Amino acid sequence: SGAIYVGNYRVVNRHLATHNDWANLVWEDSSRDLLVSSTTAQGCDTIARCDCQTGVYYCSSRRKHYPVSFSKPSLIFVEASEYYPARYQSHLMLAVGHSEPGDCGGILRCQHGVVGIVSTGGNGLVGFADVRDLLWLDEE
Ligand SMILES: COc1ccccc1[C@@H](O)CN1C[C@@H](C(N)=O)CC1=O
Ligand SMILES: [Zn+2]
Repeated sequence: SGAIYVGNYRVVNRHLATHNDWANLVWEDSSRDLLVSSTTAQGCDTIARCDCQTGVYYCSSRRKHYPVSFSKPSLIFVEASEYYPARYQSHLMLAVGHSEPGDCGGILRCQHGVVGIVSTGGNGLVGFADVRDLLWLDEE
């Protein structure tokens, strides 16, 4: 589990969204595994606006932050899980690292701010849903 809290927005994995998220929906995209809902309180996270390929992510199944090298956002084939069939997921970045299903939501960050959230995993790989192209998270 986990979310990004920027401005009056809450960014979560679409497959982990709650009823309150769906009832206060701003935007959702199944192909990216992302959903954004509105919040009453202002958040403290800042979004990175860069092309970094190195950063640090939080792994809840280890209680640890790991430094990682990650690929550029791309269209990657992801195996079937309990939330999606086997399919292509867009705007996804891969790294070598530990991930279990419940690690979804952990933040990946670089020197500029938040880069994305854990979205996929298995066999020593971890995939992150990028949010750096979502410029509207910084306003309105
Ligand atoms: C953190 O991901 C894992 C870690 C270890 C093993 C398996 C997984 C993934 O199958 C977990 N996922 C990925 C999500 C997606 N975006 O397709 C849906 C889902 O249930
Ligand atoms: Zn950066």
